[PDB]
Amino acid sequence: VFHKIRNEDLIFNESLGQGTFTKIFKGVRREVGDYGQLHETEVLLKVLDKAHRNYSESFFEAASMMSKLSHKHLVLNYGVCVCGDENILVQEFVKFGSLDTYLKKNKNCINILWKLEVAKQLAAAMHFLEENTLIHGNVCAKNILLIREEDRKTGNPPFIKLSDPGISITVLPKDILQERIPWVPPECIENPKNLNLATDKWSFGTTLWEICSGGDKPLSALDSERKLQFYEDRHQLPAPKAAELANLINNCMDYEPDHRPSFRAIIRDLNSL
Ligand SMILES: O=C1CC(c2ccccc2)=Nc2c(-c3ccccc3)c(C(F)(F)F)nn21
Repeated sequence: VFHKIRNEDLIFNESLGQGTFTKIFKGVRREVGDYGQLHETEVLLKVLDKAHRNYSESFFEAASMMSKLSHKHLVLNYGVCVCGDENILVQEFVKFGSLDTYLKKNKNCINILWKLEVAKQLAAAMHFLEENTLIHGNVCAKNILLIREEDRKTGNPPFIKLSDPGISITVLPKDILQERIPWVPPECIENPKNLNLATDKWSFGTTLWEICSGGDKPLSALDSERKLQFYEDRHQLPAPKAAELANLINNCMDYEPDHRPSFRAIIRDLNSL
């Protein structure tokens, strides 16, 4: 599928952070757009670490999956650039960046109706993926991007998009999956081949907890061994102090995967608030 983009049409600018075996940059893509018009377009650039180029297949598959669907709550993929040892994904630049950092910076002016709207949008995206039997596999607030802020004065809601999952937990080292507790569900800790649609219901619950906790990271105080034992003892997350969504979080984070609710049922629960 992927449009091949020339290295010379890509400029790398500021470093924005990192993902698993990747570095993330803002950049600019020079392109011919619709009517033959030349454009300099802001792009989000993800670079697979040279030392991990043996994961390149899973790195690109994560984006290819998303790019074969179109949906207003999914980030657009523009193409790839493979410059010898560099494996580069080129994607839409989303103005206000990651939800997790946005929640922390603005936690004092984000109320329950803003959280509810964002949860509803995320659920709409996940229902779309579920209807298409497409597993995401890394739903978390870091991977949700805010394209538009709420505008009180015009009643405009915030608007979010979900980015691609990155390299799959089916191929990642077990130590990384343990650090990713409690977004990674207990059955995938047992066996990463247990990755299924029910995975995304668990992770959606962890992500709602983030949205409700002002950007805190659940269980961050626990090292990997205690995270593993958290699953062994079958604990649940503490209610967010803003507890309106606590019941939904706990229903999604069901240790029995087959009992986790459909995204249709999840949306019905959200709309009754
Ligand atoms: O489009 C954007 C825009 C963006 C951004 C960052 C800082 C200020 C304004 C926007 N930050 C990101 C990330 C990102 C995620 C985790 C750590 C660092 C950056 C992603 C990604 F695709 F990687 F999810 N897209 N994105």
